[PDB]
Amino acid sequence: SMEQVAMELRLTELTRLLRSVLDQLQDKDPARIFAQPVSLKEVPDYLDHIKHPMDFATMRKRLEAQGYKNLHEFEEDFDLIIDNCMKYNARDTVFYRAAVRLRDQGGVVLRQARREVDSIG
Repeated sequence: SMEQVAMELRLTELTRLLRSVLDQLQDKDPARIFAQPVSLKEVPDYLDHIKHPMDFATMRKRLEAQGYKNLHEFEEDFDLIIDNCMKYNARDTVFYRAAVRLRDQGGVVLRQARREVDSIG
């Protein structure tokens, strides 16, 4: 149908906007602490701690499969990255501190993205 196509154009454009958001969030992690999944070879007990692991490469795979329906779903995945880290790692670690800084710096980007998504529909 003509509608399904219209729908698919909006998804593609959402994907386009979310790709830019993702790049902006990932620049706020210059140490690349959150770039890839926590290695289960190097942290064999990780899944006993964190039930829903997340990282930027995993989000990108979902993004490029047009797997995010709205910004809320995308934010859920970003929030997992941060919250998983803040639980697994203690307060006095480079990892916990990296997550706090990502959360704080990402807030600005996510604020404007919500306005853009509402604005452009």
